[PDB]
Amino acid sequence: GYSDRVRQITLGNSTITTQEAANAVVAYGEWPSYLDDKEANPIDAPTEPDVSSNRFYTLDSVQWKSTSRGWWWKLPDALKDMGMFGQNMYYHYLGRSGYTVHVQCNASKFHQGALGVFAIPEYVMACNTEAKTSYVSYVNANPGEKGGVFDNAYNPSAEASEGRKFAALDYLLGCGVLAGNAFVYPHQIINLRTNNSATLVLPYVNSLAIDCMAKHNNWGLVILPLCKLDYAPNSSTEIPITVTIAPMFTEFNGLRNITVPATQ
Amino acid sequence: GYSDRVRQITLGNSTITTQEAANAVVAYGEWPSYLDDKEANPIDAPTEPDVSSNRFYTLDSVQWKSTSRGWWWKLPDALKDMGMFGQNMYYHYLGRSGYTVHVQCNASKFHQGALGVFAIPEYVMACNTEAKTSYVSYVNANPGEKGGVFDNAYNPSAEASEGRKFAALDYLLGCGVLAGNAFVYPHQIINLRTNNSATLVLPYVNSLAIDCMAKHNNWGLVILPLCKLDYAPNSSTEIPITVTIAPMFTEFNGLRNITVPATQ
Amino acid sequence: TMLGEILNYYTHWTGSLRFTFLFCGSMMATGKILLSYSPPGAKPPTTR
Amino acid sequence: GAQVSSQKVGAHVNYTTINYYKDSASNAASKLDFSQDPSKFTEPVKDIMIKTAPALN
Amino acid sequence: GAQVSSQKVGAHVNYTTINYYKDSASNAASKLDFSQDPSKFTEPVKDIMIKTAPALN
Amino acid sequence: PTAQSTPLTSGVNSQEVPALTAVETGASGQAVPSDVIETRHVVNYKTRSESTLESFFGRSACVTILEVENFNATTDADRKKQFTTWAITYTDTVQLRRKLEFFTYSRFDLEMTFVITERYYASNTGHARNQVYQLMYIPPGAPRPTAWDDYTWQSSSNPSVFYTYGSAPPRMSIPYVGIANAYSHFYDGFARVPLKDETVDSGDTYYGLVTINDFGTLAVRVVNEYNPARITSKIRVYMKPKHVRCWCPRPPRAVPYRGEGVDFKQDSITPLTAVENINTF
Ligand SMILES: CC(=O)N[C@H]1[C@H]([C@H](O)[C@H](O)CO)O[C@@](O)(C(=O)O)C[C@@H]1O
Ligand SMILES: [Ca+2]
Ligand SMILES: [Ca+2]
Ligand SMILES: [Ca+2]
Ligand SMILES: [Ca+2]
Ligand SMILES: [Ca+2]
Ligand SMILES: [Ca+2]
Ligand SMILES: [Cl-]
Ligand SMILES: [Cl-]
Ligand SMILES: [Cl-]
Ligand SMILES: [Cl-]
Ligand SMILES: [Cl-]
Ligand SMILES: [Cl-]
Ligand SMILES: [Mg+2]
Ligand SMILES: [Mg+2]
Ligand code: NA
Repeated sequence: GYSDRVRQITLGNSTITTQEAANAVVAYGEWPSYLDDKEANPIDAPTEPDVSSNRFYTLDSVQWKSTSRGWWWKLPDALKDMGMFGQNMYYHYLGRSGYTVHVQCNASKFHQGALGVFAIPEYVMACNTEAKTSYVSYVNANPGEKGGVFDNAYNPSAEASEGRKFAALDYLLGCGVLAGNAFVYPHQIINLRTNNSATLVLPYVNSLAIDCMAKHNNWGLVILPLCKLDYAPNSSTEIPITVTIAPMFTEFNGLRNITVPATQ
Repeated sequence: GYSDRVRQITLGNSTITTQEAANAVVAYGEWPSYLDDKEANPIDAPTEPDVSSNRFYTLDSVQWKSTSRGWWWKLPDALKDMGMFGQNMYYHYLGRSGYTVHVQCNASKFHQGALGVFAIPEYVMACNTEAKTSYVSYVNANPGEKGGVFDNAYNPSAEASEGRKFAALDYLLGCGVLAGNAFVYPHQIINLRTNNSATLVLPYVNSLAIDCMAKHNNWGLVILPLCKLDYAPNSSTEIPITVTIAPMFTEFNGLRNITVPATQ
Repeated sequence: TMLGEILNYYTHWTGSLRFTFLFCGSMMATGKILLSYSPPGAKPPTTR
Repeated sequence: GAQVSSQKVGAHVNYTTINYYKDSASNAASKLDFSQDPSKFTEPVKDIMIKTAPALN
Repeated sequence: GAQVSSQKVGAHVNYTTINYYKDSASNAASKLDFSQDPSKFTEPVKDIMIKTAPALN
Repeated sequence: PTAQSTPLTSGVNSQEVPALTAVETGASGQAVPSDVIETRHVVNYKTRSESTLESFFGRSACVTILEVENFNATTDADRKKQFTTWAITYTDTVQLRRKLEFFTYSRFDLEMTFVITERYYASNTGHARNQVYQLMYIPPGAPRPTAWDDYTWQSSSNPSVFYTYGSAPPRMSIPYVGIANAYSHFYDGFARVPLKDETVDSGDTYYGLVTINDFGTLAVRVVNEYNPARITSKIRVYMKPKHVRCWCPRPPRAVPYRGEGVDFKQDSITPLTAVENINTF
């Protein structure tokens, strides 16, 4: 009766079902957990918001087209305006979180295409000016739930001031490595003939026990079309990709007034 | 060495000292506590924000003058915009809280005056029109940290629309009972010759385990000058009264999008 | 400060800092004073 | 306080180490560590996959 | 007459000392001494002060 | 411990199908030859000794070339040639950097070795006595020299090495000195949060590890006063990570670096040579 294809995930007041899964990835074989006393750093009693924040948040959907080059998000950036998770994140200097990432893309037995879904620790990307190095604005680095898109062309700016965004070049994974090697990162593939969802469970990953969520994204989420969407009756068809992410084992230190980041 | 006059209170990252206290009141002899499984009502796992919210918040100070008739606040209304307590309150349908109330008023050995400090369960007050009954706007009932003032005159409005505020008549405690009987409520007195502070520890009080904080104030805080401020060198002198309140054993149920009450 | 001078012989520091305030008004002076520490990343506080 | 350990085999025995310095940072290379768990990268799946069984049942 | 002592931990054991000279002045640094009594400077008071009690009673 | 031996196996005719899988799961292929062919028994005595992290990193790599000179300096520019300062980094060269960047995080002690070389600038200005070099490690905050003979070189607290030209390459060990529990090779973030309506510049701020990294400064001088003969020197700095741990593997750098970040160069992003046909042996 039980199947690798059929899964239920419940966190807080939120449940996901899938009937065409392909198992689930636990990044580096490690389930998220709270911070042990023997690895702790800040000494204030932490906030552990539990069910208020450790629940599935659904981002705005994106459209997969035959011409799409792919999508990226950063975490915790993508969830910074998500209910009580966002409030706990911005009221504290320090935060740590694991995640359940659930990527959703259904089609038909007549559609074809394959998405690589990668969770990348410290997903540092190239800037779009050759007048400077490491020259990216906070606003362009932290787009929130809208995330960004890859391109198949690199066109760095004439002026340094116009190039303060990522050069998200698909085949170099936006960071000067070949995309074919992205499989060294925790991943699943949504191959439309096989599965309609990817599930990745991510522990907290950093060189520290806890860090400044508003300064530092721990994970990149990359969705690359490895094989282009094709549908014989309409080559111009679009199918949605929906990203749903639950924080897990969230812990916050250094309470004060709320952080309100620059928007320009 | 230890004295009824000298006290330290620590909650979360906040500490109060006083060197001229007069013991402390525990309202109805009951310390606040979390809601037991045998008295519980909503079945969702509650948020217990602990140190993020259960800490001393200092309101805007008010000025005690020889002509002052007194001050009132409602709880949790007075704390609705206080850090993470306010955020937890408005992100949830349901909340319960106890409080430590610390009222601060120092002067000199040459000043005189006495403040009655009363914690009143269900502090329902009279409206200011005789064209209607129970006719008070949400905005006037819920002033927040600024609270309100008592008057020694009752001047109900010509038009019903102009009288949708409390008739906070001092000697009737704004509610048709004699102020001299307010001592049946948990109270202290700040008598300037004796003490410079009042401390009241309040359990949650209601006919329910948990309730809608944005709809319903559980406690009134009343400060009445029982004996007027007097200072021989300057009868027009003013001394501050400062109100500092810590939520305690806070518990919230029914998480959703944030409540944003009407401001007009 | 003595702590500051010692710290300037080192590159790294960790731990809690203690700020002790001595009131030097007359015995007849009363008052209540709020002393605050706000961990970073938000608007620096200029109001109580 | 001499350590006697196996050498790496050559074409056709043991060697002796004494640490001369009070800081471990001063020490020669760590001894060969043959530890490995490729599965944390090659098979980081929640549900066990038996090679002989279908990957998807 | 070799002394074997614990090294200061690094990124990821013991070390050996032999004194070669007849004068202790010739020796390497004294071993780490974690002794301390801040109270002789921070609290040099005749009468015990209990933190939780009033400083002046 | 050895790499895997091959067991003796014959054929199969079975509902057991180890040749098929579903890499959608995020699992790599797992099948080995004994799953899909008839195999003999082969005892494998071979080991993965030389691909342990300690073995992979167990080399002194050149990370920079510094220059210093010794001559009678009469201009500001020539006075600045009598000593040099270098912000300590592994990003001046590409080879060790690329090996480290197989990993997101690392923890290691460092062996630092130096190779010091000289040449005469000119003939017919006489000769030069054998030179002593001072290499001073200036941790962040310690005062940096503004002249080759200023007070900073007394080095009461900073570690210095005095090297005599012609002696064995000088060498010292550095502990794991990170202020985190590991070194970060990559940092997806900023040094500070820019806040709503602040007046602080957001137009010329940087991104990533360059905003947060500081391993201090190496200062080098010739200790000798000037000879009539100008001597020019190179100091090659070598790093060997030892007692190594690493976490979170990454695809290696596929295209040229163009600075301290992950940025790439428009004329150098075509690493593959096109094959004539998909069917080219
Ligand atoms: C670094 C360099 O190139 N040095 C060269 C100098 C310089 O050109 C001086 O300016 C003039 O002595 O000239 C030489 O003819 C010399 O002095 O014997 C050869 C020498 O190698
Ligand atoms: Ca909690
Ligand atoms: Ca909790
Ligand atoms: Ca005390
Ligand atoms: Ca199989
Ligand atoms: Ca076989
Ligand atoms: Ca010199
Ligand atoms: Cl957002
Ligand atoms: Cl308010
Ligand atoms: Cl040279
Ligand atoms: Cl000197
Ligand atoms: Cl560091
Ligand atoms: Cl070819
Ligand atoms: Mg949003
Ligand atoms: Mg307010
Ligand atoms: Na073997």
